[PDB]
Amino acid sequence: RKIHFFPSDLANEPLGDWRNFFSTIVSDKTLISDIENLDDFEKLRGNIEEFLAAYDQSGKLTPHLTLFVSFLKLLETSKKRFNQLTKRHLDFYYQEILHL
Amino acid sequence: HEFPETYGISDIGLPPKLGVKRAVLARQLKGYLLFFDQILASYFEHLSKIKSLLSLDQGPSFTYFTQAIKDIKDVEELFKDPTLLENDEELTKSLIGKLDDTIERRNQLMDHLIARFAENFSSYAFLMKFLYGESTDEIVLQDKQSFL
Amino acid sequence: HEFPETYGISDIGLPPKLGVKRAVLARQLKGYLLFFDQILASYFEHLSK
Amino acid sequence: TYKTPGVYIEEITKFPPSVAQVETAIPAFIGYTQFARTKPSVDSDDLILKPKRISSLLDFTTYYGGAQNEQGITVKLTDTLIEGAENRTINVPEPTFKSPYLMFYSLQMYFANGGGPCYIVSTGVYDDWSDSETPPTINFSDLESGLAVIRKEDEPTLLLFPDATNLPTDDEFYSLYNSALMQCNDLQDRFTILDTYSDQTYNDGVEDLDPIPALRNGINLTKDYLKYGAAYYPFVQTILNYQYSADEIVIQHLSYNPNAIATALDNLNAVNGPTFIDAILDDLRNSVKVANFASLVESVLSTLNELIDAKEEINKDVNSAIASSEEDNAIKTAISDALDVFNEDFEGADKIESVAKNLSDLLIKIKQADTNTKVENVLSINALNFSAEFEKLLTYDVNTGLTASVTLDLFANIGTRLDDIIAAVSAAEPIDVNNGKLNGRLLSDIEPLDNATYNTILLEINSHKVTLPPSSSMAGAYARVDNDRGVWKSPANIGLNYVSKPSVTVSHEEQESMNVHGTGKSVNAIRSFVGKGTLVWGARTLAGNDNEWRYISVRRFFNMAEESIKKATEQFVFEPNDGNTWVRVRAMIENFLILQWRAGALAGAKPEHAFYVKVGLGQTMTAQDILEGNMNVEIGLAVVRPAEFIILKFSHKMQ
Amino acid sequence: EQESMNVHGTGKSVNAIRSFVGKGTLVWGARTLAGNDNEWRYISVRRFFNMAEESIKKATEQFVFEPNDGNTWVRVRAMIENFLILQWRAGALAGAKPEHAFYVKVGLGQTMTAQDILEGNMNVEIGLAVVRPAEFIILKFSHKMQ
Amino acid sequence: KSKDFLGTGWGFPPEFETSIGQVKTTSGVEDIQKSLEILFSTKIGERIMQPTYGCNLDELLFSPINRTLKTYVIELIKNAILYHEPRIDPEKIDITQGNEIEGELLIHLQYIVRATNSRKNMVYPFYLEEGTN
Amino acid sequence: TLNKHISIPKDMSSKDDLDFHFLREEGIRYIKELGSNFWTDYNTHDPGITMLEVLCYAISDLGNRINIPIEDLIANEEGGVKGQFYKVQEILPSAPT
Amino acid sequence: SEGKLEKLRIVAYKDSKFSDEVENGEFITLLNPEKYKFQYRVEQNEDQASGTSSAPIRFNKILPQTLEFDFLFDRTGVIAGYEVTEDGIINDIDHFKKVVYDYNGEKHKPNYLMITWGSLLFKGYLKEMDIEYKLFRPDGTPIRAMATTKIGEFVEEELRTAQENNQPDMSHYRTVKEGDTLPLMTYRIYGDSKYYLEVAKANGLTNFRRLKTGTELIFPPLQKQ
Amino acid sequence: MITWGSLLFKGYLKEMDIEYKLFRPDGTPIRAMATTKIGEFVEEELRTAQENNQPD
Amino acid sequence: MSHYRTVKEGDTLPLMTYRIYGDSKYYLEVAKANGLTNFRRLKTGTELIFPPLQKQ
Repeated sequence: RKIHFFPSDLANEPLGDWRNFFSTIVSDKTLISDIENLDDFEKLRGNIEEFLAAYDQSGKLTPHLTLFVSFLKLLETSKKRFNQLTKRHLDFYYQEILHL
Repeated sequence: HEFPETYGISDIGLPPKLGVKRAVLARQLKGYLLFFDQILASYFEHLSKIKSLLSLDQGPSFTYFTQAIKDIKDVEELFKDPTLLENDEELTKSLIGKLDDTIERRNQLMDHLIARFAENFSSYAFLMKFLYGESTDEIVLQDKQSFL
Repeated sequence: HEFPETYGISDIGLPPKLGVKRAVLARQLKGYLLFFDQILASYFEHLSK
Repeated sequence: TYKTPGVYIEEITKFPPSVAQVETAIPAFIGYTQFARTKPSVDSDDLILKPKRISSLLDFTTYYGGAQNEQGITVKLTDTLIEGAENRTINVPEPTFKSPYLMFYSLQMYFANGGGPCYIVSTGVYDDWSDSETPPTINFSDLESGLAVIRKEDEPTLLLFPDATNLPTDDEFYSLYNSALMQCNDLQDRFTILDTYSDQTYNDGVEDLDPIPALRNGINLTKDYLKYGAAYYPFVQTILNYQYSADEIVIQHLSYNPNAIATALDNLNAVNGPTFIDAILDDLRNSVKVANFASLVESVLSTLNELIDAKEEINKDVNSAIASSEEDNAIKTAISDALDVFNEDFEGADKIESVAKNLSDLLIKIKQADTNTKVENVLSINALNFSAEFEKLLTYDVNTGLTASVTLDLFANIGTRLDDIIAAVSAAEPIDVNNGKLNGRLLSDIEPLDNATYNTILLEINSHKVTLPPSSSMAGAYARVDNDRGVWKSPANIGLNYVSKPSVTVSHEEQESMNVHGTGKSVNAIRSFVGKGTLVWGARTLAGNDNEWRYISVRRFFNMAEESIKKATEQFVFEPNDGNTWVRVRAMIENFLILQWRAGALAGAKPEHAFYVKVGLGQTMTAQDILEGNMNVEIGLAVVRPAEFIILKFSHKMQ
Repeated sequence: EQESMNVHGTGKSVNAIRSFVGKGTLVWGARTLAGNDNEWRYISVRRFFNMAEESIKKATEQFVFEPNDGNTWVRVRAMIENFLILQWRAGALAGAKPEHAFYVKVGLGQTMTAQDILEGNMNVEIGLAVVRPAEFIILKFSHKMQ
Repeated sequence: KSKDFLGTGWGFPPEFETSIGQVKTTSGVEDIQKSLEILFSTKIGERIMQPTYGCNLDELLFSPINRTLKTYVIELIKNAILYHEPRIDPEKIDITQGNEIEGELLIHLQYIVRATNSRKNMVYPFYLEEGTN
Repeated sequence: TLNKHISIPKDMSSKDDLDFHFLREEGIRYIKELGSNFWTDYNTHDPGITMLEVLCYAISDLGNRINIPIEDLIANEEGGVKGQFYKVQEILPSAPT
Repeated sequence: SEGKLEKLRIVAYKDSKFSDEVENGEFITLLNPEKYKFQYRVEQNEDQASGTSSAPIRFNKILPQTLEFDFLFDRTGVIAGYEVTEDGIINDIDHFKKVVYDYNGEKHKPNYLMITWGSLLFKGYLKEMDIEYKLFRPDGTPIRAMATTKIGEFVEEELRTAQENNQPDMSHYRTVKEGDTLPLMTYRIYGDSKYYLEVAKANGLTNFRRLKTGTELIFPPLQKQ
Repeated sequence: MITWGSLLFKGYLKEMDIEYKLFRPDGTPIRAMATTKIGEFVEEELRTAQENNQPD
Repeated sequence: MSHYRTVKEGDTLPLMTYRIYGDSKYYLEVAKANGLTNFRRLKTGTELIFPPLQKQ
């Protein structure tokens, strides 16, 4: 909702946004009518998790979502490496700074 | 910048003879690809803050971070409000916003650092409620930083 | 419909120059073959019921 | 035009044809086209009666164009319940009303079957249908004009009319072909390929006629003409698709629970409110100065465009209510009248749409006025129309700080008119028992709403194939044979490309009467053979019992040989008429003929049995011819004829 | 930007220096400051003529003080033609055979009059067809089913 | 649904629609024609882990047109197809010059679509048991 | 629920009514046992043998339809199983006692 | 440029895809050869048993190709267009040998060669060479020599399988035309008529003894294990 | 299959040599000479029918 | 053996690794031996080293 969308029949003039490209994730549109103003995502997160389960290994997603989700799954290996920094930091201090 | 010239999303643009429609379609692709770049930019940004997150002098107010992307030639047109690209702190509040549960996350970081010295501030969790109401969350985090 | 044109029992018939007698004999063969077709047709009909 | 060195990829290009050569299979095609223009990008048509040489479909498409979109495609959907579940049936029938213009399809078949360069003569360009059940018609006199035109060209050798079978009567059809046969005899160098009028018993308004008997009575010329053409039968089913436009196809919908009105009515209830039009109407009702002004104009223009789009959405839903309200036509009228009145604020009666258009054009001009003068920045408002166009929205708003003196205004009559539309539409809710959600909508429109149904419909539409008369494929086949073996080789026993099957099956009993008949008016047959596909069977002329001219290849060989000799003798036209010329003419003719003999066209063990040439006074000429200035040359030729029948015999002996 | 360097209303074209991936820096374009001209827009065409004209000029110096008559006119022609036939074989001049590549004309009633003979002038006319470069490549694709 | 080994994929200049949240796709013969447009629009070293993909037609810019050139052009085109487009067989390459003055070379490629599935064609329900090399 | 690669078996031998060659051999065996006194020429130009092969082909066709699954053989034009089966919602529940 | 006499060229390459040129590795001749010659060989297996009148001939292999031609080097001064050099033909032969013969330490082999003249385009390896020296200046500088050459043919293995588009192993589709039967079409695709009931089951056909003349069928491959 | 007049021969190519003789100035060939050697093929079902082998 | 090059404009790290080793997959070992963090953009005056592959 923060990005302009440019129709193919206008000379680079904006008309709306990208809202309609993610509308198939949420099964109850009530929860996103004003999504940019929410402070509680428990209901929304719930419906998203149902979506992800329903299409897991179904072979039925539109290609633009297929790439986006595959990308997000590949990133899980980065999370694994990144979260080991707290241990590396602690080990460094006790063994290389304090020499213990 | 990793795609070929044929795609039309690089610095040298796309030759005029190919017409407007193809130029428009290039604009549409740039929009799509920003969904992948904004996420990657966040992870790089998060590395730059490790020093602050674990600081003994003073930690940050946020636990998640983002960046403006400026090596794309038309970002001033792609974004509805270019103002945000002039200040990463405003951009963070707008794009991540509430998803960052700062009070709980800041306490977890502080408790870890305190534990490294074998100390323990658990009692502040309730003793401060006889002095202050909702305002204790801010007060307690300030006291923990001072202690370190 | 599975036999060759030479036999003369197909849709295109048999050329006139071959004479009447050969045309008659083709008629005799059609008669004979109906004894096999009526039975097969019955079995297919029985599946439909 | 290119400006930067590089490699470019283009969909449409022009090609440089340049070298002509002598060929024997060159058809002319006389009929109608989409357009007819010398210059690819001008509006004028100027090639109509100017015969032009075409090398491929790639050239035809840039001067004449493509096919006409069919108007006869119907799509029907039906919704039913099975044990509680919905089940949809899709039905797309074969069109009964088809466009009469076939030249484009005929050329595709011609080239597919091996045709080379050819001539195109247009007789005019395509016109419009009057209704979905009323196709345009063909004027006989247009084809006669085209024939008169091609008469003046020297190169063509074959005559074809791609749209002859769509003439209103058979009488006109036969007249056209008798004319062509007479022209072939007048010129002495052409051959006509003929089709029957129809492959089905056709009605002439009086009696039911059989096509082969009808063609034979139709072509009532004598041997002197019949020897210049041949006919083929039946028509062939090809693999080409019909051309159509999805936007022009209307879908009928029938269902167990009628929800068409309910949908339209719910959409209109959303329409008649503040989130659709009140907000619009409430808001709608020196270089720096130009920039500020231009911004203010754009704001108004944008607002007007939203109001215009709103009108279009209204018409799209109301029309489904009208279409679905089959019963109680009084309501159909009430709905239609309410809509018709609403539209008057946007249409020519008081055109909001042209105000928006004009403000856009004016806005560009004022922004560009800065290019050269302060004058332009004045004229654009008071000599030109910015003042005049804003007035059409509010007649004298300028009268006061708050818009006042609105002696006339184009705004907000919309409120009352929307109420009238909704009330009329609501009357249909208890009337419409059988129409579904998509009833009365366009095929392209449904694509966003539904996709499984949309794709299914397109697949069903594309299952219907084109059927054509055989003559254009034969012209292609003639070209192949002439290149592979020569003009003296028979066209029979050659397969056709892009043919699934003959339209009808012809039995042996029937086939004998096509080959041999009391009138000599033979018809060649198109037949399907097992393991081979569709072949041309037989190659006789319309003078099929004649002792000299019954075969096509014999007649075509002579036309070729005579033309070549005629050209060779032009060099002697103004020479003295005496022995020193007569001898030179003979030597030249003999050299031409000896080559044809070695090539296999002429019969005979040695030249003495193949041909002769005689020239001389006392042989072919007399004293009076010398005085008149005549020269008489006599030539005879023995030619090769084909085998049609094979007869076997067996005999035995004992070891 | 590059399109305005190659084609422009004034004809004052500018050749570009460009970097290409995997190749490095290349010279892109070879036009003159009269880039819209029908004869002199290419650098190679203008330089070829300067060369050819200088060589012929030197070759003709040997005839400067010769008598101005048919026995000289014929010798001048033969020499010029020999120079040009070599350039044609080398690939500089266009044409399937010499008759389409070049010509030389010398003579009274053709290039000279009686007054030129009296003045001491000699007029030689030469024409040349030259080879020009390809700048653009256009592709097209079409298909058939097996 | 017989011709399912030619496959389905993204259109080359990908277009995004707003009437439905989808990117347009191509199939069959349409897909083949766009593959050819891509191949001859890219240079050999432009792909990141595919260092040999594309063509060298630019080598012939600013050169005279003759028999040796035409032979070389044909070789370049045929090899690019043999390596990178498994679904077709070239039929004819026609190389001509349509302009005496303008620096234009015109190349017309004609080809035939294969009725049988190639061992190099990576289309999902087929290569698993048929893609040997 | 993904698509699988499709192929055809190579051992075309069953010794039953779907096996053309099997049927043809049995046909000839029966002919010899019953009529070898009069009919001895079993070459391929023989009308007798030609008729046998046609009939064997027809038998295979019949056998192939018999093997069509029940779901299709007893289907209704409009779908459902109304006159064929009682469904679990109808035949398993019991009145409350 | 029809009127231009084209001269034969040889270029050296570093890789088996012929895209990376050796620097200063291009030779251009000054006189064209008179003619050139090709050679083609196909080998068969011809074993037969005793008592028989003919053998079953089996294809075995296609053997590599061969090109041959001759060259002449001359710097005497009678050929129009060229100059006499101080050292004669010494630098012409030394540059010719560096391109076609000499070992390259970057690739541990001699060079890949592309030979182009007019319609000719050939890739391969040098096999044989003979050079004979004919005329000399009084101080022993050569001014004329003759060379005979033999070239083999090179195909990279990835390109061999793409040129041999080897196809009972792959999938196929046809459209039904009038006159077709199912057992005759099965024979032309598989080599045997007996698979007609498996083709009909894979297409959902019940009345396969009459085919309708617009149907597109699939023909699956045979299973391997 | 090789046919000319009375000749009819079925088989396989074994050997070929092609020599190019005349050229246009731009290197287009206009004359060439070819030598050819063909082997003979008989299918094994036809060999036993031609050798009508007949005490048995 | 060992090798050195200078970066020119238009160079990428996986294309240079392919021309030196025969494979593009060693680009992360070349970047670690030179201390590069932003290897996806090379500056056009840098001199790099290319170490040989280990043998046992």
